[PDB]
Amino acid sequence: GGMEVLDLVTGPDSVTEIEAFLNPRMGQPPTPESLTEGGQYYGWSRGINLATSDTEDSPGNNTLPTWSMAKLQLPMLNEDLTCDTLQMWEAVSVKTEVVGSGSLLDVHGFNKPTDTVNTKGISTPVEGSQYHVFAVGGEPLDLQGLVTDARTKYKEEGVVTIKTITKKDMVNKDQVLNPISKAKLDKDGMYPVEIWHPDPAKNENTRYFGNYTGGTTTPPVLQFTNTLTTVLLDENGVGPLCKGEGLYLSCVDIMGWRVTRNYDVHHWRGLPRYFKITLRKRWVK
Amino acid sequence: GGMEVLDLVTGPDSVTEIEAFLNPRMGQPPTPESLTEGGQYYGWSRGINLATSDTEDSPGNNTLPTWSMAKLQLPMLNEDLTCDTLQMWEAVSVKTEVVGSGSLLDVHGFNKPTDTVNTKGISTPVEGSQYHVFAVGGEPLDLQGLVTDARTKYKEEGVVTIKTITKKDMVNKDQVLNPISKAKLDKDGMYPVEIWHPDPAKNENTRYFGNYTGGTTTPPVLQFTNTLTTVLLDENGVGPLCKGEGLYLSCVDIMGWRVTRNYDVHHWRGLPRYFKITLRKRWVK
Amino acid sequence: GGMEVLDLVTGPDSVTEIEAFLNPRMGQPPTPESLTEGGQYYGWSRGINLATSDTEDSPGNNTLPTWSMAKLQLPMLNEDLTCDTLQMWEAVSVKTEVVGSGSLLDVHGFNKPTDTVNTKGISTPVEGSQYHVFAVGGEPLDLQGLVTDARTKYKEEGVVTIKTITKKDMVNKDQVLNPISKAKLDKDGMYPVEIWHPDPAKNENTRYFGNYTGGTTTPPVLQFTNTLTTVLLDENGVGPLCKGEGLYLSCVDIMGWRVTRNYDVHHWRGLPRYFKITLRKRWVKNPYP
Amino acid sequence: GGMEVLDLVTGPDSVTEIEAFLNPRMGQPPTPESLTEGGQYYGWSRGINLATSDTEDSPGNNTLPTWSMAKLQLPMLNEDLTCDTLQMWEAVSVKTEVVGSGSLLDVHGFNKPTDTVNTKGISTPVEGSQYHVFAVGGEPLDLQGLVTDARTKYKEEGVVTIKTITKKDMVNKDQVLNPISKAKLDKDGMYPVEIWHPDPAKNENTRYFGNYTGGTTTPPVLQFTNTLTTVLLDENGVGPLCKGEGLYLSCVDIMGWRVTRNYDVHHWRGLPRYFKITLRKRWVK
Amino acid sequence: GGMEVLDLVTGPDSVTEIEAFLNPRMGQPPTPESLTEGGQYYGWSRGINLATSDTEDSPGNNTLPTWSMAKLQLPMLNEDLTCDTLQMWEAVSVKTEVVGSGSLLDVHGFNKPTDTVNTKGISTPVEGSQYHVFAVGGEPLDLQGLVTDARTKYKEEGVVTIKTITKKDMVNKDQVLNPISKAKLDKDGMYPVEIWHPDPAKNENTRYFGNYTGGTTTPPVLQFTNTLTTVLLDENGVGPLCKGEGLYLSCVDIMGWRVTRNYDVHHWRGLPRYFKITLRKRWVK
Ligand SMILES: CC(=O)N[C@@H]1[C@@H](O[C@@H]2O[C@H](CO)[C@H](O)[C@H](O[C@]3(C(=O)O)C[C@H](O)[C@@H](NC(C)=O)[C@H]([C@H](O)[C@H](O)CO)O3)[C@H]2O)[C@H](O)[C@@H](CO[C@]2(C(=O)O)C[C@H](O)[C@@H](NC(C)=O)[C@H]([C@H](O)[C@H](O)CO)O2)O[C@H]1O
Ligand SMILES: CC(=O)N[C@@H]1[C@@H](O[C@@H]2O[C@H](CO)[C@H](O)[C@H](O[C@]3(C(=O)O)C[C@H](O)[C@@H](NC(C)=O)[C@H]([C@H](O)[C@H](O)CO)O3)[C@H]2O)[C@H](O)[C@@H](CO[C@]2(C(=O)O)C[C@H](O)[C@@H](NC(C)=O)[C@H]([C@H](O)[C@H](O)CO)O2)O[C@H]1O
Ligand SMILES: CC(=O)N[C@@H]1[C@@H](O[C@@H]2O[C@H](CO)[C@H](O)[C@H](O[C@]3(C(=O)O)C[C@H](O)[C@@H](NC(C)=O)[C@H]([C@H](O)[C@H](O)CO)O3)[C@H]2O)[C@H](O)[C@@H](CO[C@]2(C(=O)O)C[C@H](O)[C@@H](NC(C)=O)[C@H]([C@H](O)[C@H](O)CO)O2)O[C@H]1O
Ligand SMILES: CC(=O)N[C@@H]1[C@@H](O[C@@H]2O[C@H](CO)[C@H](O)[C@H](O[C@]3(C(=O)O)C[C@H](O)[C@@H](NC(C)=O)[C@H]([C@H](O)[C@H](O)CO)O3)[C@H]2O)[C@H](O)[C@@H](CO[C@]2(C(=O)O)C[C@H](O)[C@@H](NC(C)=O)[C@H]([C@H](O)[C@H](O)CO)O2)O[C@H]1O
Ligand SMILES: CC(=O)N[C@@H]1[C@@H](O[C@@H]2O[C@H](CO)[C@H](O)[C@H](O[C@]3(C(=O)O)C[C@H](O)[C@@H](NC(C)=O)[C@H]([C@H](O)[C@H](O)CO)O3)[C@H]2O)[C@H](O)[C@@H](CO[C@]2(C(=O)O)C[C@H](O)[C@@H](NC(C)=O)[C@H]([C@H](O)[C@H](O)CO)O2)O[C@H]1O
Repeated sequence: GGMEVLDLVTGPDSVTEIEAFLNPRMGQPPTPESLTEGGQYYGWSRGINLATSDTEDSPGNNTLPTWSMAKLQLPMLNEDLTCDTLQMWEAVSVKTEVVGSGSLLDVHGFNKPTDTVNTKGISTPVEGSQYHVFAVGGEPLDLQGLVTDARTKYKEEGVVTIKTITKKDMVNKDQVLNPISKAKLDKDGMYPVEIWHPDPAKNENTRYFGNYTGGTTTPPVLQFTNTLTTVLLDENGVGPLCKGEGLYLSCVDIMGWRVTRNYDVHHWRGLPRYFKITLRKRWVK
Repeated sequence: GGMEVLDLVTGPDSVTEIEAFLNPRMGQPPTPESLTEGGQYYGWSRGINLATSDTEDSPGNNTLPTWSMAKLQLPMLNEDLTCDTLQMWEAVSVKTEVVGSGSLLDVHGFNKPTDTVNTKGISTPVEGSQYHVFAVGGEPLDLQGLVTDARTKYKEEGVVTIKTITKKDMVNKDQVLNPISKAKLDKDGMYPVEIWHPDPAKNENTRYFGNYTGGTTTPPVLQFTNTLTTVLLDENGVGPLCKGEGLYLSCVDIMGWRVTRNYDVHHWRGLPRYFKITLRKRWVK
Repeated sequence: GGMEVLDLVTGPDSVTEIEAFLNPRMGQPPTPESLTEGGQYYGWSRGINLATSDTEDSPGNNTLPTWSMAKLQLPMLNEDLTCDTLQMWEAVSVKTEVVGSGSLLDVHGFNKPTDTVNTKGISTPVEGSQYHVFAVGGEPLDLQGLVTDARTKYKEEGVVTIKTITKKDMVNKDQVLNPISKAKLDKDGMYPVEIWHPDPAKNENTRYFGNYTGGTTTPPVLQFTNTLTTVLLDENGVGPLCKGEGLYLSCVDIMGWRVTRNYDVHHWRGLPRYFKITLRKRWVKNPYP
Repeated sequence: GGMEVLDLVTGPDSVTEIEAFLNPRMGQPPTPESLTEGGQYYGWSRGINLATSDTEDSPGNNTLPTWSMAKLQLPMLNEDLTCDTLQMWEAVSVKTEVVGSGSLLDVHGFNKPTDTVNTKGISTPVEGSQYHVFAVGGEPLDLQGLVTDARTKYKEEGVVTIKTITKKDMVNKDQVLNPISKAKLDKDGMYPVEIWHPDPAKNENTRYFGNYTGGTTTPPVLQFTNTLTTVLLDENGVGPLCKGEGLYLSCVDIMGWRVTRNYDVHHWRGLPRYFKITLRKRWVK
Repeated sequence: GGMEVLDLVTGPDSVTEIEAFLNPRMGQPPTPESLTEGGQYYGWSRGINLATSDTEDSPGNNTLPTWSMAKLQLPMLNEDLTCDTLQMWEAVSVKTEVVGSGSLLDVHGFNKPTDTVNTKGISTPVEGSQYHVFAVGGEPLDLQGLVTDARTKYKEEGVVTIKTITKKDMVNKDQVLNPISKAKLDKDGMYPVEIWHPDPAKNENTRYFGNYTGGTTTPPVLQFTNTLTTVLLDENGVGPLCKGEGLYLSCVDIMGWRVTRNYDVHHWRGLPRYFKITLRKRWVK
């Protein structure tokens, strides 16, 4: 009925918790699992390939980090759907954490060494551009497309890009804000983060939080604790409401790149994110 | 009547919301739209040209980032204007956000490579000087001119500079604070940000927020969330009042520069800003 | 099993304070103590050894920093565990501090010099990647394994790795989150920090706080004061409970590396951490099986 | 007579506002105004000159940034001065802002270029050591002298140094805290900031706020908004009192240095600071 | 007697304020005062001398920064010493400030120049590792020894080191936390800061605040204002109590190093710290 938020439902089972972890989608898929057939790159992207000229930029799909997303089912609520007043799940808060930064302390590998003159020192740790965004909502995250170069030739299959949505080539307006270029995060590991951003004009039922730090050798920084709670309630004390009984989790956590000893080839590094959402039942008209 | 702030108007349609996005004005105009005739630079400036001597500094108009601005209409109020007490629109708060920082993760292009020796590594991402300013008011943003060099030879057409206002050449005082060098942000993409700054001596009906980070290769930093509200009310609980039912939005969001493989040519990069303003009617004398 | 938390116990000895310091476990064990037989590296790791190829990475055990931990005995409370209502120790807060950052001001040693042309300047101070984590709980810290490379050939004896737990080689999923790879921090100086991380899915009775800063030459940063208290109480005002009356302290505090004059060999530097835990007795409905 | 603070005066004209802007004093005076005779350096210092030996360091006065200051008249108060209870002006708060950071976005000049191999790239922007201090009080800001080198041969004319005050050469104690080396900020553009610092042992009637960031190429950082109020009231709710009915404003705002294409000559850059002070009348014994 | 904290004493002279400044102890003593015989280094350390081998590290005493400290007398209290309830001085808060950062703006000296090829640019300002610690208490600051190298050969006279206390050579445990290595800061300019740290296991009657930033060329950062009060009261509202009517002040403020033109010789630079402590009388059992 009319989306008028009423009281908080009380009684047995009116509150619940949902846990989930989303693994990064940096480029290399989970399979093959073989550590000699490509599996060794899981959690990373494959070697970043550069444009050959100002008009020929064709990045490989497996070199492009994409959004991670999961749709989780919540326990049922309404029997009589035609009642004037119904119940709905409401996301109150979430404890989220990026796991694994300690693994970046491995500086004993075969990356580009710190002393390139003599090929000594330590294996250079992951550094560079970082990007962390997470969202919790009752609908898929609304995306707004914006790219560095509208001339970039993305593969037509394997990834969802602006052309996939509009059925036409990107225009110059796509390098700034073009209202026509919109989509929804409805698939895991398919929407490149260099193209799709959270849409501030929509997302009425989703709360998203993002931050970016660029550069080429910028030190990665991360905090992690099980004592930090992120409030999802808006200024009116109402959190995201699940209209379809399915909760949406979205995220991307890029730590930077590792660099090889062969022509400075860069590989993106991503880390998994944990979510623990507290939900409660809400009376809605 | 007299400028005395009274009570908040109550009743149907006493509160409203206005949304809008302002695209950056880095130098290259929206047209030509062709990706081979200049449109590929939309969202960026054209290649920055340098002075030829200590007395010959003539920057091209399309290399100078300018302020973005928009004037939005508000629904009408006053039936009888000659009344002792009238209603005025008052800006309470704004949810603003710079969209597209994820696009800076595109490091597969044709920019100056990180490994110049072998022309390998990755396409160097946008880095350098950053500038973010946004304002909301009931009048155009009041500007105060101040430049690096009063001898700079800006074009007389295509841009609004100190000379445009005073009808005379800049004087040495224009390198510090000269009360004579003032203007108002009344046109989009015309007032250069290296010349025009928010005037703290005026702007009684505007709230502006700005920050600057300089340097040549400083890592760009940006946060974005749909949960942050910017309060526009002053110390007395009063926000900007629309004296003429036209809301003014002003902004500039420079992320740094990208560098080409041809003589380190720099191109400024800017991103669009979204605004969602909450307004309420106010009884005024 | 019905962990129902009730009132705070009042009266004589209802509140207590535990103190302890945990020394870093960077690689070189406390012994031999001799300053010419290896003891001179205590507080540091031994020289970090690098992989010989993309498929041959065998780090030495003494080059891998591991978690520090201690289990402290609390005064006994319940002689009989069959009582409907019992008392349990609850951790309220902790004053913790990493000690010794001032020692990093020693730049008169024999590390790689800042003027390499003349072998002059100062002895380069410790810089680079930093990692600081501490935890207090009523059970061992729950760990989730995740590594940079599942092909890394860790020694089988001397350290507890994913293989030690699963009895099988690591799989590609171990480079991301693989639920199967879990363990508990039950031994000091045995679990490598580049492998084991606090498990957010568990640790229901432990509070952990960690931060990481990477890079190769990043300046080390640290604050220390005896005026800062870390609250251990959760959103409901209930801190970690000790069901077995053994309190667990865990930590790792890496300041970065020092670099020698011989082929830029790096040595991890760690510093000791102090803990002062405030505890109180809590009445609880019998949670014992 | 006695400084016993009583009630706040109420009634017509019991509160007032004072606005003022202080231009920077980096070295080059406001005149000559000619852009070919030296006026082109206004807002900057002249080229920094280095010591010729460990015992011969004599900086030119026009290369040393000095404190900016102004004394402003407040409206009159007492008719009868021989009364037991009088009224004094009290500074409650101040809105202050450093104007012009946007001008630092001019990277198209003739400074040392970022690409020295080809003399290309961009004109290196201002970078380095930054110093920001402002004060508001009822008496001149009390100064404590402390220098890098007690052997520095500061000019005897045109500047106020420690020797000017003591009538004797500096001693080694002047490199640390020497209680004898004190002065008052009673003149604009005369007291070098590398010599004179706010005295924490005095200034009972002044509030000062300062910060320093060193380095040679450190990125300049600055925030500016018309929504930030600095409270001037002390722990007992009392702000600075004007006993002589003359308000003192002091400041210095160094953004760093620009470097020329000739032997890396450095020129300090300063920016003007705006002040809007709110004052109220106070009953005093 | 019984260390029970009761009410605050009221009446005439029940509250007092103590002021003092502590000069830095970087290595060079205050004497000789001569600016040619060594006094020119006052406020700095003498040139840092390096180890000659992995087993021969003998730093000169004048190259080691030590703790600054002062014991201040407070006004008398108790007449009848054998009373059940006595009065003790309690430190409530302290306004502390590091003075002189502006002196670091002197870049016109004879330090290693920024353009070493041509011996041009500016005299490199102080940079590098920074250490700031201050304490206020009713007893000497309790110290815990911890060094980088237990093999370091510190001079036996002129400095108080671990061996001074234990009468035996340092052991490997001294590189971590060895409970045996403890001392008290009872002398000014004698305890090296690279050896002695605040002891968290003691100092029940002292409040200490410290921070450290390492690196070789890290920009020095510092804030200073007379508006910041540091609370010395613990969680129970009780501040440090002066048991033997002697207040202790301790500190160290290292800003970094300046580098000479001769073999990159480094000299530590320290700055003085000001203290203004507010104390009140307390009734104690
Ligand atoms: C397996 C293989 O060789 N595939 C070819 C593609 O190359 C691979 O592309 C990947 C990204 O898509 C990675 O860059 C691969 O690099 C790594 C990797 O696997 O991650 C980097 C690792 O560090 C390295 N590991 C080690 C230990 O060294 C591995 C390792 O060497 C190999 O896995 C085993 O040998 O390699 C990289 O090998 C190649 O991209 C594609 C397609 O090539 C095209 C394209 O479509 O992009 C063909 C087009 O016709 C051409 N277009 C034009 C106009 O010329 C483009 C163009 O050159 C390119 O866009 C420029 O960048 O190339 O072919 C596969 O066969
Ligand atoms: C097309 C062309 O060459 N036009 C001339 C102008 O040059 C262009 O100026 C732009 C800014 O106004 C950009 O700098 C252009 O550079 C880019 C660009 O288009 O953005 C940089 C891109 O990275 C590059 N792209 C690629 C893929 O390489 C493109 C690309 O090369 C071209 O678009 C393809 O053709 O180029 C740049 O080309 C030039 O500025 C003007 C005016 O020149 C004058 C002036 O009036 O300023 C003439 C004066 O007589 C002279 N005065 C004196 C005293 O010497 C000044 C002086 O040299 C200058 O002020 C110093 O900077 O130059 O002429 C157009 O014809
Ligand atoms: C005592 C000795 O030489 N042991 C050999 C190992 O060397 C030692 O390894 C340590 C790490 O485990 C440190 O790197 C040692 O370096 C230091 C140190 O003691 O910490 C660095 C100090 O800075 C230095 N001090 C000074 C003042 O200079 C000291 C000092 O030189 C010595 O303490 C006294 O001389 O040295 C370092 O000495 C060495 O790592 C192993 C290697 O053996 C193997 C292996 O890893 O098992 C054998 C394998 O068969 C081989 N595998 C393959 C496929 O080749 C691997 C492979 O090379 C390796 O994985 C590559 O990294 O090496 O041998 C010990 O005998
Ligand atoms: C006109 C002239 O050359 N005068 C000499 C002085 O030089 C000027 O000093 C200024 C600072 O006081 C600036 O550094 C001037 O540099 C600039 C400038 O004007 O700002 C830098 C600009 O970037 C540059 N502009 C351009 C576009 O290039 C301009 C420009 O070149 C000129 O303005 C054009 O004319 O120049 C700089 O020219 C110089 O300072 C004095 C030094 O004299 C003494 C002194 O300190 O009084 C004499 C003493 O006896 C001597 N002591 C000893 C023991 O030798 C000291 C000592 O050498 C000095 O302290 C070492 O640093 O110098 O001489 C004038 O002739
Ligand atoms: C005057 C002189 O040469 N004295 C010798 C001592 O050298 C002095 O040591 C100081 C630190 O204790 C500084 O490093 C001195 O450097 C400066 C300074 O005075 O601060 C640096 C200044 O920048 C510079 N000023 C200028 C304008 O250039 C001044 C200036 O040059 C002079 O002041 C003017 O003459 O110099 C530095 O001069 C030296 O420390 C002592 C003792 O030497 C010993 C020791 O440590 O006891 C002797 C031992 O026998 C030896 N041990 C071994 C095993 O050989 C050690 C060993 O070499 C050392 O441990 C390695 O670091 O040295 O001798 C004086 O003669």
